[PDB]
Amino acid sequence: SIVAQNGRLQVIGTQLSNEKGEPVVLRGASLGWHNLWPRFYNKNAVQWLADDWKCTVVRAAMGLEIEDNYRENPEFALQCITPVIESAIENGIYVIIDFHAHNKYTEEAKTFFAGMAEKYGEYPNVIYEIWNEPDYFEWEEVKTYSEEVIAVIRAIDPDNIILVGSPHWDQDLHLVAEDPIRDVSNIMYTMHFYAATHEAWLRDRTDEAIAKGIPVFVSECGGSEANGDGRLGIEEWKTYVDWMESRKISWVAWSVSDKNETCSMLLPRASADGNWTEDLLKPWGKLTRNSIRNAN
Ligand SMILES: [Mg+2]
Repeated sequence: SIVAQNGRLQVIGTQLSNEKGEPVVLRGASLGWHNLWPRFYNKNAVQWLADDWKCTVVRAAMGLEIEDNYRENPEFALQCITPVIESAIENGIYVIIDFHAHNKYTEEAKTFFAGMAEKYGEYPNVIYEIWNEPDYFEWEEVKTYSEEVIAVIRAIDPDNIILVGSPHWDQDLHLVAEDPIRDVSNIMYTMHFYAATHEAWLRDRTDEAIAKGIPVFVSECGGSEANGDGRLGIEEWKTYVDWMESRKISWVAWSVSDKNETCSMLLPRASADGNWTEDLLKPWGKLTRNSIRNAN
C-alpha cells in the first residue's frame, strides 16, 4: 500500500514528499458533503475506491453548511467520517479530514480538529483540511483563522500535513504568495478548479505562487463547471491533469455522489458498498476512475 511505501508525509520546499524525502503525488477522489450523500461514508466504499479506482487518497467532506451539518448534528457527522478514516487506515491509504465550510467557524474548527488530532494524529494516513472553500473574505482573516487552528493542531499533532484554504474557493494563491503563514512546517495551500469554467489564468496564478515558495495541493477538482453541473470539459480536464502531473501536484476529484449533476460520479442505482460496474459510473465517474488508474 501507498502508506506502507511512503509512511509519514512531509513538505520540502514546495514538494509533498515521503519519509525518505522522495516526491509523492497523491491521486484520488472526494466523497461529497456527508450531509447530502451519507450512504457512501462506509468502509466498503473506501476499500472499493482503494482497490478498483486505485485511489491513494480519499477525502471526507464534513459539511458545515446545508441542513444536517456538523454544527446542527455533530454525532451524525462523526458517524459518517469515522468509518472512512478507519477504512483508509485499514486499506493503507491517505485520508483528508475536510472541514467542509464556506463561512468562518473558528471555535468549531479548533474543537473539532483538537479531537481529530488527539484520536488520529499518530497515524501517517491522516491529512487535515481546515477550511474547504472560504468565499468572500480577505486573505488576512483566513490567515488568522488558519494560524489559530494550526496552533491547536500542532500542539497535539506536530508532524501531519495541514491543508490551508484561501478566499474565492481556494483561487487567491497570489494573496497567499504575498503574505504566507510563517514559522510552520508541513502545511500546503489548497487550490480548487473545475475544468469547464476556470481557464488558463488559474494554472498560471498557481505556478506563480509555487515559484514564490507556496506549496500547492489540489484538495478538490473536477471536469464539470464550477457549480458542479453543466458541461463536462474533457479536453480541459486532460490539460489540468497533465499540468498537475508535470508539476507533481497532488489531486482529488469531486464527487463520489449520485445527484443529477455532472460532477456526481455515480448513478443512484449504485450500491453504497461499491462494486460499481461500468453502467453505474456516470461519464465523469468513468473519466475520474480512468484518470486515477492510469496515473497510479
Ligand atoms: Mg502526527
